[PDB]
Amino acid sequence: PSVQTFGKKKSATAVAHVKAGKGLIKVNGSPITLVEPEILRFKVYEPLLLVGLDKFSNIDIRVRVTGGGHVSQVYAIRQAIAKGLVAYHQKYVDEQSKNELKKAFTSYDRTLLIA
Amino acid sequence: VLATPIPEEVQQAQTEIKLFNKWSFEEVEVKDASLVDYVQVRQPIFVAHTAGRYANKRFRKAQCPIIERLTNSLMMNGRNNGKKLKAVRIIKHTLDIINVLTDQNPIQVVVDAITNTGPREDTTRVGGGGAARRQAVDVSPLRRVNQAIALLTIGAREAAFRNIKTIAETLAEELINAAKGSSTSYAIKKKDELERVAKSNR
Amino acid sequence: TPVTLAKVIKVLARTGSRGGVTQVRVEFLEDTSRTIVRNVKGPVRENDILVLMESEREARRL
Amino acid sequence: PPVLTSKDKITKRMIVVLAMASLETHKIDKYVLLNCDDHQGLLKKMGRDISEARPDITHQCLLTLLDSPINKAGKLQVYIQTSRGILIEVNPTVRIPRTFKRFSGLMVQLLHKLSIRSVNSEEKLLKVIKNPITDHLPTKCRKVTLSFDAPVIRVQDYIEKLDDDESICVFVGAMARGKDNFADEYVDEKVGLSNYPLSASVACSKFCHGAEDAWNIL
RNA sequence: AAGGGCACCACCAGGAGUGGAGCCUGCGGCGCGCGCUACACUGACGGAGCCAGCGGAAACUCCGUCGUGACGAGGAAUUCCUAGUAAGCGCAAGUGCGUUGAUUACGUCCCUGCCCUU
Repeated sequence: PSVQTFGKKKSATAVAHVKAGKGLIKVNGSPITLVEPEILRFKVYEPLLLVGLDKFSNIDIRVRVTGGGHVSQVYAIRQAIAKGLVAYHQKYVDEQSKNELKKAFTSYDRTLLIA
Repeated sequence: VLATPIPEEVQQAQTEIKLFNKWSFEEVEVKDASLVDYVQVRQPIFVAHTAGRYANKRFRKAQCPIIERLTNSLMMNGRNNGKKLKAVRIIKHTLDIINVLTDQNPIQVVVDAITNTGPREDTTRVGGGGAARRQAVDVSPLRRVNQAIALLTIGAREAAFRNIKTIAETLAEELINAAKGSSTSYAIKKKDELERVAKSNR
Repeated sequence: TPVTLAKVIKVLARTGSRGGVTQVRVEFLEDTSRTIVRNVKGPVRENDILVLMESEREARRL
Repeated sequence: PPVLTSKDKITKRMIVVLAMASLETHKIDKYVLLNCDDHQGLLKKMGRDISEARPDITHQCLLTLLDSPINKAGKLQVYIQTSRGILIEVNPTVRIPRTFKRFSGLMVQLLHKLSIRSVNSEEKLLKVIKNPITDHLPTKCRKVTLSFDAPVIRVQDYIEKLDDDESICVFVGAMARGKDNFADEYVDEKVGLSNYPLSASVACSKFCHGAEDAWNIL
């Protein structure tokens, strides 16, 4: 029961599969603690911490990227994980969960939803 | 837990408060009315690397975290243009150095230096009638902030040139000296002189 | 120093001045009674802090 | 005894700026300084520069300042400021040439090359620099213009009032006559030193003397 | 004479420079313009990490080693300029491309110009 989105920046792109599972988070076939501009790191933890890390218990996020500079990818996958997550809750859980995640993200930033 | 770990110092500090690199935004107040609304410390952030656009409208630049504003101003003289990652590193370090040298929120320390730096009355180049005479204008809170940041970074950068120090350091020096006021700071010295000049044109 | 903070009411719409410097009618914020004409240097819209030292000055076209 | 330069913005010190100095090269096919002895004939023919050609005054002043104890003690730097708007920094250890003929040669060379370099060292002895003088000055520096028509002061007293971290910059008109406004745009006030008109050099000794007294220099 | 307007060949507030050296190259003449290479620790060297677009690149990141040991950062002048831009960076192609990525302006008619109407 999958859904997919993609996120964009300057000259890079990222595609994110969401389907339900044991709760892991992957980038290019790697767990997310090893994404290495190393100071922008928490910048990609931001769709986890703005929501609360219980939502990521039952889902699974495969992510792979192409191109762009070494900032572009990070901005790309934070956008892509946000739109994928709100997509999943929209299609298989209640509408109001979709509302809380949407307004919850939108108050923090705007880049997460519009490229 | 989830399939791909994610550390303790991550899980915690993160979802609880939304601290800085790891410093708290709550409890830093802009010790100077006026200047609030312009020193942005109220919407917290993990890194001074906002990818926003503060150029399209006239005052949007105020909604920019003063930390990241400080860190942008770091990145200059041609050779350092665009090198934010460097700046972000410098900033991170500085904050640490500042905290080692006074506990405190170094971000409170930063704010203060910006707080007690802005001039009150700047001088305009009135006509004069040839041998021009400057006239004692008051200055805007956005300029106060703008110029402050300017001063402290040009201070650190040019402040500690040919020496045995790092910008992180000389920025901590310039921010600490200014976040207290004790004539040891190139920005405080400059402000007090711009101002002494203003009382002269009155 | 007896510093006094003020709030802009009306930036002037038609003026006469040297460039850069603009004249502002300020409400006085300790009382609401006093209102002054003053001169600012930086770009200024309504509703903000003004730092005052010299308290009357009643300035004119500059 | 560390040599003082504009790069140092903190040390308390006395700075003299010889404003309105008459330095100008002259072509003839060789170069020399425009000066009232050689060129009074020419100057008049053109009908100008009447006493706009007094480089000797500058020369006099320089000897007078550098020869002073306050210089020997390293608490003084000098700057020049030409009629034509050229600004010079003078390294305090420079043993300026004793005679005007030899002075001229060197000022002609300084003006054409913008600096004078020690044959062994890489620090300059004289250097043309960019205006305004107020960039190169110490951060906390009191600035005054010497003037016959200004309130007379006792320099020793005038100096003891300076913040322990505050320098003093004096502008002298290195010239035979003229309004003393060659620096109105930079200075905090103007002061007289005597009830008698002085020459630039004398103003300069007088002021050095005074600082020397107050700053305990023998 | 009057009232409006527009403009960094205007002003109000900065950036990047140019005008300095040698050389390359064009122009003049018998001085001028575009450039290249330059005068470290915000670096250099060694590992290591490792990311483009137009048709596993470099800057960069981390961990280490080194430790301050003509031209010494450019006169009077003066050009251009408001976001993925300036600058930095390298890449393909015979001008384009992307990577890193800003400070300042978005204002006015005080000045110099022009325009309109009276």
